[PDB]
Amino acid sequence: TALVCDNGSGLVKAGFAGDDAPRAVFPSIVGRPRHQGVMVGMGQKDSYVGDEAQSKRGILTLKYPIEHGIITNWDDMEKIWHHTFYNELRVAPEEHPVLLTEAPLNPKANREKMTQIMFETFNVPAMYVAIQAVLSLYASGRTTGIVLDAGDGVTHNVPVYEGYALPHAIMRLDLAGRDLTDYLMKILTERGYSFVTTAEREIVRDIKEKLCYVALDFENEMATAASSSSLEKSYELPDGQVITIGNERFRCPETLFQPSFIGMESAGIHETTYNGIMKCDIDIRKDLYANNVLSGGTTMYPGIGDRMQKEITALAPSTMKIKMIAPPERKYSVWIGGSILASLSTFQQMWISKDEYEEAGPSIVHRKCF
Amino acid sequence: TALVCDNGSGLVKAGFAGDDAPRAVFPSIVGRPRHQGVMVGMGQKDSYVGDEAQSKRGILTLKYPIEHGIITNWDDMEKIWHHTFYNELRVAPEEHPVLLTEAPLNPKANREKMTQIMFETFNVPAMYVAIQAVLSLYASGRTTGIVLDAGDGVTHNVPVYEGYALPHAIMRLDLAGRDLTDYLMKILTERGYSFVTTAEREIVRDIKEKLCYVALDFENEMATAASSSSLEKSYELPDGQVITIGNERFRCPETLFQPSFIGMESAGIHETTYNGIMKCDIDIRKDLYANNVLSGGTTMYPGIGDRMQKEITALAPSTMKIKMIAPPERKYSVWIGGSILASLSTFQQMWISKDEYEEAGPSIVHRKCF
Amino acid sequence: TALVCDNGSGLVKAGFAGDDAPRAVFPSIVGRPRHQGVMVGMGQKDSYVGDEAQSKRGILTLKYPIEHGIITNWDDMEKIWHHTFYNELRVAPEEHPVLLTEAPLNPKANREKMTQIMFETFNVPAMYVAIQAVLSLYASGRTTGIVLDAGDGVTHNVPVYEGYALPHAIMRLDLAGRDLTDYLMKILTERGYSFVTTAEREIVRDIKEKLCYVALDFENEMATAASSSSLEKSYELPDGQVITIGNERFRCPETLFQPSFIGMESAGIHETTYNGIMKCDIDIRKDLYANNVLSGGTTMYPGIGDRMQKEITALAPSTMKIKMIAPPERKYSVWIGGSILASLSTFQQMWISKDEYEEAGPSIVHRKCF
Amino acid sequence: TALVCDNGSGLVKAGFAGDDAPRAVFPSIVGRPRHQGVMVGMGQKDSYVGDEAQSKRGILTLKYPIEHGIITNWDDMEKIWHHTFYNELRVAPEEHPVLLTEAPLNPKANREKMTQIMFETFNVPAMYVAIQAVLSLYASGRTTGIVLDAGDGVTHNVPVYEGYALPHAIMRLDLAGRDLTDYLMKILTERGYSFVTTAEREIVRDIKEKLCYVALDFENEMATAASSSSLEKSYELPDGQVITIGNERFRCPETLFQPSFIGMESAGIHETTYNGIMKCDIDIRKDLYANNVLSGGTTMYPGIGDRMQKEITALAPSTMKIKMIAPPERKYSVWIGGSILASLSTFQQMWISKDEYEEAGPSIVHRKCF
Amino acid sequence: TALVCDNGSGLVKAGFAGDDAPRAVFPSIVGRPRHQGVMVGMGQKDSYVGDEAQSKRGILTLKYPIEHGIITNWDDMEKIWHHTFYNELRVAPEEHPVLLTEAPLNPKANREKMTQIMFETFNVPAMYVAIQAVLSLYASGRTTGIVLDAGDGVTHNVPVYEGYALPHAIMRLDLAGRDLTDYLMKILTERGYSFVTTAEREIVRDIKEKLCYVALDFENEMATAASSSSLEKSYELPDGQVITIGNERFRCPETLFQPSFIGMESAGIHETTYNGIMKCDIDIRKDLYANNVLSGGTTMYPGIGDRMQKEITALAPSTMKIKMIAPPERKYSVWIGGSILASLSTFQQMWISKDEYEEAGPSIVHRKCF
Ligand SMILES: Nc1ncnc2c1ncn2[C@@H]1O[C@H](COP(=O)(O)OP(=O)(O)O)[C@@H](O)[C@H]1O
Ligand SMILES: Nc1ncnc2c1ncn2[C@@H]1O[C@H](COP(=O)(O)OP(=O)(O)O)[C@@H](O)[C@H]1O
Ligand SMILES: Nc1ncnc2c1ncn2[C@@H]1O[C@H](COP(=O)(O)OP(=O)(O)O)[C@@H](O)[C@H]1O
Ligand SMILES: Nc1ncnc2c1ncn2[C@@H]1O[C@H](COP(=O)(O)OP(=O)(O)O)[C@@H](O)[C@H]1O
Ligand SMILES: Nc1ncnc2c1ncn2[C@@H]1O[C@H](COP(=O)(O)OP(=O)(O)O)[C@@H](O)[C@H]1O
Repeated sequence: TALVCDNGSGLVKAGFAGDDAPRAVFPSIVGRPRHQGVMVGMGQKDSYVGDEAQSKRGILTLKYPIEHGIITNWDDMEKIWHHTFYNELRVAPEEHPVLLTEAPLNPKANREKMTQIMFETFNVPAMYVAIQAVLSLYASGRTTGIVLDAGDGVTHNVPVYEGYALPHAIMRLDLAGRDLTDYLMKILTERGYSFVTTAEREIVRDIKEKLCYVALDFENEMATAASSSSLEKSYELPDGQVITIGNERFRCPETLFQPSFIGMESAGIHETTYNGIMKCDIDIRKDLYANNVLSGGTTMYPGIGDRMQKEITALAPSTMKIKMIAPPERKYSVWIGGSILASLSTFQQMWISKDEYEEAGPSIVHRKCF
Repeated sequence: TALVCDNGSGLVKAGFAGDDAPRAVFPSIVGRPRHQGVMVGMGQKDSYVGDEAQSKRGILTLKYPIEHGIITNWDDMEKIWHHTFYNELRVAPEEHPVLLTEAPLNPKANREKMTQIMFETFNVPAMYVAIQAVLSLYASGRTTGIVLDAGDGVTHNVPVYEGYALPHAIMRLDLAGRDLTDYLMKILTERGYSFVTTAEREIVRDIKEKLCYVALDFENEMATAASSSSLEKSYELPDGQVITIGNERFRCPETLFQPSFIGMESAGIHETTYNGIMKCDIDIRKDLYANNVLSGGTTMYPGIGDRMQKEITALAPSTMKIKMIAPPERKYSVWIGGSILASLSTFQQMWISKDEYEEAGPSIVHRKCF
Repeated sequence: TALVCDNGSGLVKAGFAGDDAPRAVFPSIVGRPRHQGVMVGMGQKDSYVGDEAQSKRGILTLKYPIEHGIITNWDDMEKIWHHTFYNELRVAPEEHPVLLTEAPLNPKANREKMTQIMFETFNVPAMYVAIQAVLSLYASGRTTGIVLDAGDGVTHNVPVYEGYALPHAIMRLDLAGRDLTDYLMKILTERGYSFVTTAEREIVRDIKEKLCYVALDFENEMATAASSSSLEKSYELPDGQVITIGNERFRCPETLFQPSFIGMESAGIHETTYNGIMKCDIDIRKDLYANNVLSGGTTMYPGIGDRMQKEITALAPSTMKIKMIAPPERKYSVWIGGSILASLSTFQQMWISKDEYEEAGPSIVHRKCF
Repeated sequence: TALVCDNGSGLVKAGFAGDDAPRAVFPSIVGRPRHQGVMVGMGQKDSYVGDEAQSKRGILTLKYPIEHGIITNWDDMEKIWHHTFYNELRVAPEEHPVLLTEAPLNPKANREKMTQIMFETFNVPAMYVAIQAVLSLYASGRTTGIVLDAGDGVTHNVPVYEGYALPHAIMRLDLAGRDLTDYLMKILTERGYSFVTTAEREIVRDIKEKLCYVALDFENEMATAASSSSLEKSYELPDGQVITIGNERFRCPETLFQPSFIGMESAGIHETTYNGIMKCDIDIRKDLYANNVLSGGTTMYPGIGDRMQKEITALAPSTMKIKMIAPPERKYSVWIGGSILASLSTFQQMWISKDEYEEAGPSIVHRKCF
Repeated sequence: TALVCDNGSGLVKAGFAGDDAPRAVFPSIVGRPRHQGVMVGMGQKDSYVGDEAQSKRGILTLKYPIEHGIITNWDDMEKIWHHTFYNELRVAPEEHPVLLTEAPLNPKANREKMTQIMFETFNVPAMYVAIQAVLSLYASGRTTGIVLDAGDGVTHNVPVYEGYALPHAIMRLDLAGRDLTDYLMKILTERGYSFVTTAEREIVRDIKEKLCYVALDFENEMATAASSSSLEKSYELPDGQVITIGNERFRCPETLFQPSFIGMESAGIHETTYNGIMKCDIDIRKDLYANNVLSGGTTMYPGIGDRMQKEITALAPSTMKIKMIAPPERKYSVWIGGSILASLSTFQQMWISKDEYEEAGPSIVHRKCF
């Protein structure tokens, strides 16, 4: 069988070919002990990875090896891959071909080094590099549609029509769930709650995950929040302290719609999708208007679909029918398509093998993968 | 039975001998993918033809194998014939005679290679090539008249009398529906609408089909258009943008009457018809004055008959009676006449059979066809 | 005297009649503050225009009011004109005639509104709208030639012969320096350099102007660039980081020769030039084959003339003599030739006066200018 | 001295009396610009005539003032005479007698208005119009012969014996070099080269002048041209494109001998000559059989004399001696012969002087000339 | 006139507008008796404040109501403002507008309650709250630069450029002089010097003020301290005991560069500044590299400027010209900028009026202040 290992910015999701649920979903963390070990009989390990690092975070310093989808340090990243293959899959890569995902429009050295690490360090029999939006489109059981995929680090619109993607219409924006978490950290100081280290960064991430939702409108929702207490909710910290939050419940995800909140110049995801489809040819825009496919955890907020449909309808011409595909299982959808892709017979000749590698050099991946 | 398959410049119209309507009418286009395919499956083809190519046209490049009645790309034309016989009519030509149509004054290699392809690639038992406008007149049940046939690529006047075609009088002008469409594409930029590549050319062709007409008097029509908005009309694109066109409706067809709009020196359709008549002998001119038979979709613009009647009447002698035959089904006359002409018993000896072809080479069609 | 003011897509170039070089050459930018001001002073303005906008770009959003030769933002364009007249040239327009240039086949409402603003907001004594390529041909001191004028937004070919333009042979393509800049941004992410903001677009534009060149051949040059680092050059960002670029030096302008790179379908500028020369009557092609006139900033790449001469010669017949006119000062050509228009006496009857405007409405610009 | 100004259908040949060559030999065309002029600083004229119009033809529409030996555009013809006198011969008209030429059986108003505008617009002291073929005979230095003269617009046979021309046997046919060129244009489309404008008509005339000849036997030459490529020849357009033409080299001339090619009911020029002899009395026929003299550029085709030998010999009685008189300079005959006649003393009693015109009106040329 | 009142974490500085030396500067201390008072007299007061409390610290317990810039105990700090208004400045609140300062990213209730108390308990005519870093930059007489302001409780980097702040680039750390003095306690225990109660906190603060300096590089300085007796210095305690300190001279402020010394995870102030500018736009970073402004008492150490510059040159790229602006009077820099703002004419329109408060509640001071 085959392995699908989505190395997202925040969460690594891994599984075998054909399965409907991932055998692995864990944060992409490398943790190192920031204080001095004093217990010899118990001892310590130089670095902790995955959920193991995620439980004892009170002592560790946490590093994301993936930042905005670009691999920044390869050492901790290969440690994360070693975890995935050995500890959690308990599998030997040498007898299983590996499928990897990646955000569109990324530096070539990135995929270069992933190929080199897979084939030399891990010696995979074959390996492929694919685009996350295409895999999400596969997961939707469709062939025509525009994928708006926003993970932890990257958001991107990729429109595909009758299976032909349009690279000139691909739009990429480096503003995603991690930057939302950072904005939540910056704004939670408004009510006197201070979080400065990565460990409490994870608390703020959990807060955004459990409490935040996307309002249908901004200004009237601001008025309602400033006029009543019905919108304030309470959350219990790991120490037992209780924090009540109000408008910042929805001001965090709305950064996806007004990047100006975090000082970015580009427009929101609605406007980015609109431009990414306007760059498309006339005859297909219709089919794209009714096939807005969403993927990644950043679009799991309650009511995001209704807000974004309202926005597009406002910018769209009145006659058109805008229909948004928001599957309940979309935060695994990018992974899910990989499971289908690895199970497709007509893809079995698309793997990049060791044989072609050793003759074509590392630059092979760019004349066999889009 | 027999097959009648008008390979017009823009639309292929095909059917069986004897019917009152062609079984399949579809645009003569060949589309090839212009982008890179990312969905791996079993539905993508190297090239798409016919209406199926017309529907996905946003993502294909469209080539017309027929230009000004001259067949330019033989491979694609062969593909279009394969589509017509095997998919639309679902017939095996090897057991059916075929009637083909051709514009007058054409390169001899064109019909020689048509004959070669029919006799070798498709193994047609016998095939005839007929002048299109002669067939259109046979449709109207006459033996006398001047046929002014304007298809998509070529316009031509042939005056005939008692079944005797007069070779010294045929007038051929390479100014027809495609050039009108291109002129509309050039002049639509006046109102800010841009249509640059092959996909939207079909859209402009559709606007020309649904909204254009020929003015009775051009200058007063400009006065009306620049004085009020009663002639401005709105059309919706596939993407919902609503375009308003004013004079643009009638400036496109008048290119048939003032070729100088597109830079052509040859005179208009009316004067071309008048010259095609005045090149004839005198004692028959009268019968041609009252039997102006029009055909081809380029002649379905509302008011073409009345305007061209005014023009010829102006050029004609005063005591002469000018009458024009404008069948509501004229854009199919070229086909329907063939359905008649292929059914006449007096034809059954006019077919060019295989046996004579194998002994006379490609040159036989020159000494057995007008 | 008379004022000539080329409103190019990227750079506005202005001066008085007779001078051999534009007095004011500055980019066409309106910049607005994207951040909230905290130092309460008297120097902060709602919008900055020209070089003063260029310098402060790190804190402003830059908009071009001109896109692809069609003006989309009217008010900021009025502001840019306010800069040109009052600050750069320091001139009162009320008593100097103004010469304005425009790309061919532009929406008629565009020059309609330019004329309206000139005759109402600035009340110019008179103004003429000339076609840019004609003025550039003036600069060459000729009367016959095919001008390929490519600025920041528009690439257009005009053939003229003994000074008569052939309107049916005009060719226009909305792909120019701006689109090359955008492509350069899209492909600089290949090496890990990310440029997303409007100010950073300007930096990529400077990169393009400094380190890009046109390759004589493309495949062999790719082989060379992938074989050695001799083509890789270094450049410093305004913040001092050093970037090394290899093949991306010559992949950026090759879009002018393979628009399929950027997703457009229309052919490259060499094939567009060939089609433009082909649409003309036969007896003149020879003269145009040896009078290929280049203008605009888009054609200052080293070696563009040699490559495009190679291309035309490959398409052109063997006997024909291909000669290219690439003056060193061609960037200002459209300007300097206009200076001749204003200084040539037999033209002071071609101005559109206020007096005839007040009676003929804003439509007068149409029947006195090509 | 006197002026000989042969106003042929296509080529005007003018000069002084007594010279052996015409000083001015230029095409009789008027060209008008068919496009809009944009070069304000170049010396455009309303119309170009003569070789200057010949050069700029690629941008001009060409009108021939003379069709079939009859001036249809009189204003253009006065323009052509103005160029002849003031620009080519650079001679003051009022102080020089002028000798004009005319084909027989030409409508009387033609010569009437010729004389009128010579005596009123140009104030010529005296002129003379003569039958062109009579002057052609005078060139040959004979008093006997049947002159066949075929110019650009008219072919005609006149028999003259001892200086007595016999009007009742004079034959005229309106089939000449112009219709030859038109038929050449019609038949060049068989190989796929299309010439439609007046400019390309001139190119086709040049191909006619360079590559056509008269075949001794038609069907033998058809067999030779259909069996081998020995007869094909290649010609180069002003653009550098190359045509290859085979049998069309000898089909274009022979419509002289088989007018049914272009649909004329009249017999060939050989049969017309034989009829012109046969309508003559018996006693003189022999002298005309051996004295068939040719003139006019339409008779410059190689092999015309031998072919006329063969055909007339086939028609004429066997015991009669037949002889072609084809001087190498016969295409100047109509001019040079006049130079002799205008210098003969016996002429200066036969000029139509101004004085007798002022009393006899335009009709004087009728009773003082043949 | 207007009052400028900086409530720093450790030192309160209050004065009038326009002055150059603070009329009042004193520790923000509230002291309460900790023992039983046995003498019956008129001098024993419930609670002591400011300098006079700093004198009686022996029998007092001291409380800072400002901890990390956020106000905790409102009653004692209200007493503090009362003492500043009445005993220090000897003025009445009701007839003098007041300007207050606040660290960036500070909770909502802090400044709402500050404005509340000012406008109701003290009845100030008008109040304003501004950002300390901005006023410190005002002190430098500049309009562009990144301020690093480190007081007793809060350090923060705020980059601004031509009066426009970049809120996404503001960096705040709760590590300042108070934490430094606590660290100095924690490390003085090695040499047997013990300081536990709040009274000796002032002693150790005086020690830190009088003795510590920033080493150019930490490690060679540590080797020097462990190798020789050149550096240790003697301080005279209030009780007469003398202490000699060595490496603890430069270990105390090194915490600002390596917060891991006090268990914090964040990077040092050098890396904090470099990141804070890296968040800003590219086109501006160079300007900020030359305009590093240090302010507050925490950057008064000898040698801090050289070490900070050295570190930044290590992190910053090579060519950059890095300049640190360290005015000798920076301890009051944050104050004096207010003395400008309160006196600046353009600012007299920015105050929050009592009239506007009585309608908008506490929420007014937020939509008109940054
Ligand atoms: N219910 C939720 N609401 C809001 N955000 C969520 C939710 N679940 C996950 N996320 C965010 O989505 C981000 C991306 O996770 P995922 O969708 O797996 O893509 P990837 O891990 O590839 O970036 C996570 O960083 C997380 O913060
Ligand atoms: N209703 C209409 N009005 C105007 N033009 C039409 C109409 N219908 C068809 N046409 C044009 O006529 C052209 C030629 O079609 P047709 O008459 O069938 O001749 P052909 O044999 O070239 O297909 C088409 O390209 C189409 O653009
Ligand atoms: N030296 C150069 N090399 C390459 N490109 C250049 C150079 N100078 C200018 N350009 C490009 O040419 C574009 C247009 O230049 P210009 O001729 O001023 O056109 P416009 O008339 O639109 O102002 C600019 O956007 C710039 O990117
Ligand atoms: N060498 C030649 N071969 C074939 N045709 C010729 C040649 N020279 C001239 N002609 C044709 O003869 C025509 C008539 O020329 P010419 O004999 O001078 O009579 P005209 O007096 O009508 O000009 C010209 O139009 C030209 O096309
Ligand atoms: N010469 C000095 N050297 C080192 N630290 C100092 C010096 N002077 C003052 N400090 C420290 O600076 C801190 C902040 O004082 P100040 O600059 O007034 O800011 P604020 O009072 O606004 O917090 C004080 O707690 C003090 O410990």
